[PDB]
Amino acid sequence: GVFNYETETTSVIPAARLFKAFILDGDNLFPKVAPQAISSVENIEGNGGPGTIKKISFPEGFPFKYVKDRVDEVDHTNFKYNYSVIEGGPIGDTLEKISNEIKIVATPDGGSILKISNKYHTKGDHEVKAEQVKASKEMGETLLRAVESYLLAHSDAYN
Ligand SMILES: O=S(=O)(O)c1cccc2cccc(Nc3ccccc3)c12
Ligand SMILES: c1coc(CNc2ncnc3nc[nH]c23)c1
Repeated sequence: GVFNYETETTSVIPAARLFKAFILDGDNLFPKVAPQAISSVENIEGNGGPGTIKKISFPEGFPFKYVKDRVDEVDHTNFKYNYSVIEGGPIGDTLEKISNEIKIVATPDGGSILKISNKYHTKGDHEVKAEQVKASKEMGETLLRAVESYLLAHSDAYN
C-alpha cells in the first residue's frame, strides 16, 4: 500500500533561484556544500528530464550505502519537482519505491515555502516507521540549509 507523509518548511532564498540551485543542480551542489551528508552523485542515464536516473552515495558510517533516484517530472514554471527512490538503501522486499513531490512557492518577503510529499509504496504487510521518515526529513533539511548558506555567500551563483 501507500503511506503518505507531508511537511512544509521555509527558505530565505527566492523560489526560482532556490529551484535552479537546490532542485535542478543538486548533482553538483550537494557533494560540494554537504560532503558530510552526500559523498557523490552519479548520473546513470538521461539528460535531466523524466526518466533520468541518479545514484546518490552516502558517506561511510551512514545507514545506507546509496540510493538510486529517478526523475519523474520537472515543472520549471510552477517550481514543481517529482522524483522516486527506486533502488538501494531502504528499497527491497518490504519497500518498492518512495515517490516524492516538492513544490516551491514564493513569499512576499522574498523567500519561499517548500511543500513536500513522500509516498512510501510498500510490499506485503509492512509498515513505515516514524524514525525512517524523520531521518529523511533531517537529511532534506540539512541539504536545504547547506544550499541556502552557499547561495547567501555566492551572490553571482544561479541568478
Ligand atoms: O523529500 S525530500 O526530497 O527528502 C526533501 C527534499 C527537500 C527538502 C526537504 C525538507 C524537509 C524534508 C524533506 N524530506 C521529507 C521526508 C519525509 C517527509 C517529508 C519530507 C525534504
Ligand atoms: C529535494 C531534496 O533534494 C532534492 C533534489 N532532487 C534530486 N537531487 C538529486 N538527485 C535527484 N534525482 C532525482 N531527484 C533528485 C529535492
